[PDB]
Amino acid sequence: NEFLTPRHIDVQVVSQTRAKITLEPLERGFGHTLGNALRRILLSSMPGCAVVEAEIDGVLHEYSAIEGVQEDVIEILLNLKGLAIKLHGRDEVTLTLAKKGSGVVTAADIQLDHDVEIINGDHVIANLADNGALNMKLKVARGRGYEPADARSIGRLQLDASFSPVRRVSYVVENARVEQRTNLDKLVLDLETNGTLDPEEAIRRAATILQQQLAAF
Amino acid sequence: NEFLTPRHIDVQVVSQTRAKITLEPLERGFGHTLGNALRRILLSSMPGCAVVEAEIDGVLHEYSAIEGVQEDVIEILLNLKGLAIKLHGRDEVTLTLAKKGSGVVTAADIQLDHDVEIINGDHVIANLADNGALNMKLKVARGRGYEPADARRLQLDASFSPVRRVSYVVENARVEQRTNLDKLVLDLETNGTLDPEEAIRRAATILQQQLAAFVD
Amino acid sequence: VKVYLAIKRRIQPGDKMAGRHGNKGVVSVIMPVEDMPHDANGTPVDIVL
Amino acid sequence: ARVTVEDCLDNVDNRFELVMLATKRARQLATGGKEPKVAWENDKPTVVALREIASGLVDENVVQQEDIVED
Amino acid sequence: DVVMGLYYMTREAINAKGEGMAFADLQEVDRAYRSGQASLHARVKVRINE
Amino acid sequence: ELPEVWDVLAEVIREHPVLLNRAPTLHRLGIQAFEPVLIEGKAIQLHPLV
Amino acid sequence: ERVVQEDRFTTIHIQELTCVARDTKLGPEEITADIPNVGEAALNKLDEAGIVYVGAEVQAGDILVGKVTPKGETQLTPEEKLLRAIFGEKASDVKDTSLRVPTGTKGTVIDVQVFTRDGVERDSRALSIEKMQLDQIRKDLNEEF
Amino acid sequence: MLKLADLPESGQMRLFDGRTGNQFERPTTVGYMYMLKLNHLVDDKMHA
Repeated sequence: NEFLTPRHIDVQVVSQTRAKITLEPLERGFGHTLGNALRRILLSSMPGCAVVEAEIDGVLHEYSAIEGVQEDVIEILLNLKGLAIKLHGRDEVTLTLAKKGSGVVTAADIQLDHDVEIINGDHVIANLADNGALNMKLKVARGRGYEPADARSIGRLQLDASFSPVRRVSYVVENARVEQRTNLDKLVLDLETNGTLDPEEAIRRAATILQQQLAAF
Repeated sequence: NEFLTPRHIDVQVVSQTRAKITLEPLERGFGHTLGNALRRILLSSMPGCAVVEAEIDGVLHEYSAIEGVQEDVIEILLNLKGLAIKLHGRDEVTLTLAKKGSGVVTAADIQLDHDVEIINGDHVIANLADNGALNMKLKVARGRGYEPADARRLQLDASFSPVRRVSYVVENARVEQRTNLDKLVLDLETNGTLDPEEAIRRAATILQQQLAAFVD
Repeated sequence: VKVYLAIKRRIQPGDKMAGRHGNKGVVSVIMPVEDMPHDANGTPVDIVL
Repeated sequence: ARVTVEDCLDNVDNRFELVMLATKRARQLATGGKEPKVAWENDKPTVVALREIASGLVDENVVQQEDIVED
Repeated sequence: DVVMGLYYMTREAINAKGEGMAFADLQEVDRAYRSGQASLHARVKVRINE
Repeated sequence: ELPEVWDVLAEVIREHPVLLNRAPTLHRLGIQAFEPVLIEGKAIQLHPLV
Repeated sequence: ERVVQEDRFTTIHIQELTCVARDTKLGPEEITADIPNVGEAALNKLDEAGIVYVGAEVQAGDILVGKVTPKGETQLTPEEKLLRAIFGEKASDVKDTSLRVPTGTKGTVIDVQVFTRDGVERDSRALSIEKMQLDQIRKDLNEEF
Repeated sequence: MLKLADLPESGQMRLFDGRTGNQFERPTTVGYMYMLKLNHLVDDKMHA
């Protein structure tokens, strides 16, 4: 018959997270078969960046603690899994961190790079004191989903990385009108991420995954 | 990186109007994304033709019986909902049925135009036990999917979608690299207007024509 | 000579979980986040009893 | 397919001679090089021996006659 | 757990969505239920071939 | 654990049944035979009806 | 899967594995670093004393400490000595009884304790652990004053 | 306290199916329950 092809991208950015988008007026009945399909693609596989290995020049294993700091090595590595890192033209970089004195080590203390961008700068990593300091190297990579260290000289500390920028996806279906038909609906995605990827670029990336799985059909 | 491209494993031809396709190589959570999207399009968004109104002579409502036919009016309206009509010229045409028989009334006895094509040529509509005549008037149109008579002069339920029963089961496919990969086993049952393998290629094309502007 | 080994055991299908009201059980499957039932806001549940 | 344990046990109705009749036939299909009367549907000789019982191709006197020709 | 799903499915209600409609076969019943235009338990009349 | 060993293990258990029994064997149905399939994990997947 | 990616119900288990050295009537048992019929991939994790380093990832089947026992009157089979000449391995009169981890268990060595007799000979690692303990007590007394 | 946090006093809300997208035809009891992990792991139970 006749179908109205949705060709529009209306993104309402209120903050770095929770970006509400509205694709276009869909056909009658395509609000749920296309909205639930896009939700199962975003929450499943979206490229992200995560720290896969951290090397500290003072500690051997993640269980033994270091002097001068307050958080344990396990607590320090668990704080690295909440970093929002964005890579532009590289697939695997190597960051470093070195701070002394009685200062709260945050995500902004990492050495700046041209192809590395950190969204969260107030993320507390560790708390130091006048007794000692810490110095470590960070290695991030590109991935698609959850990959533990078991499925992936003695100072190498591997971490279970989760390459998923999306956190919560919800969709509602309302009524639309283009002065052409009577029964037309629009789709509104309440996409919420960690601020790494663009919400307008996530829809074009999710539409390509669905189209590639149907081209071979 | 990127995903894996699926390939058609086997398509069963157990019946002329019933098939069973299989898609073995799939990702973790893709057996229900592609299975539910295609199951919802084939039942709700599929252009076709069906009978939407039946005007019989000497009939007031759907409960009053008539003399001349061994069956009641409700039995005749159920036989009209299974008629496979496929017209190409116009969009809304009216067909007339007039036959004074005594042993059998076949759906092929309806007069046809130069554009209306009926697939079921041996479908039984009614059985004229008495010597009375049976003259009615059928109205066909085009719709999107299954539309009952409650929405939108005997109004009957219209089934425009050519499929009749669409189901799918997703089980794990054994791969030496990873066992968590699943397979999609979809089986259709069309009314005879088109092949069951051609209905999926036409349903997957509708799903591609929507997000084609943003696809890179 | 005695050594000490540290093992970090995650939760897998087969482990026994329980509550404080005498309701024990064994985890059977670990479903993805997209399969779990969610509310209107999109918040998925963690455990289905 | 063609895996029916109740169809082969419907003719004998003993469930004890069927295990004995299928045992003497399963060894012939595994040892000695006897070709089965049914086609190889990628099944083990233990299961493909039960198809000949349900289809009625082999019997008590058929297995004894096929083994006597080899000796 | 299995007898709970078979009891709720076959549980006649007085007034429900899609009550009183007629179906030509069992395949039209599933086609009407999957579209959300008929309740899981509503008084209907369906022609059956047994 | 070479990759070619998994193709061999899948062929030696195709039509080979295994016996499953619970510790308290009160009646005859305490021991039943099943056709094993290869699953990922360390727990034996049992049928809900048995 | 959220309760697994977020490391909710993950727990840490500490396992102790001890290796004792007795005095066999044929010869005493000593902790060494030479093992017969092994390779470099099995001796790289050990040290000059014969014990693995603290913090080394040990898989299933790795050698933790080195321990060999002297053997006598082995009575080797003549069909076996022909096979040893194929590669060229020398004949050693020492049975391999090193401490290894059980099958299916993997972890990280976090602590190694060494105990010896009063006045017995100590290896190189015995004084290395002693030096670390003598400094942590000294660092505590300096902080007290 | 349920009506203080803008929650239904019945404690039940209508959920959506994650796989099919359809809404459940009956309200479902949701909430937060304290769970425990017992020392009966399968790493010491699987034998062969």
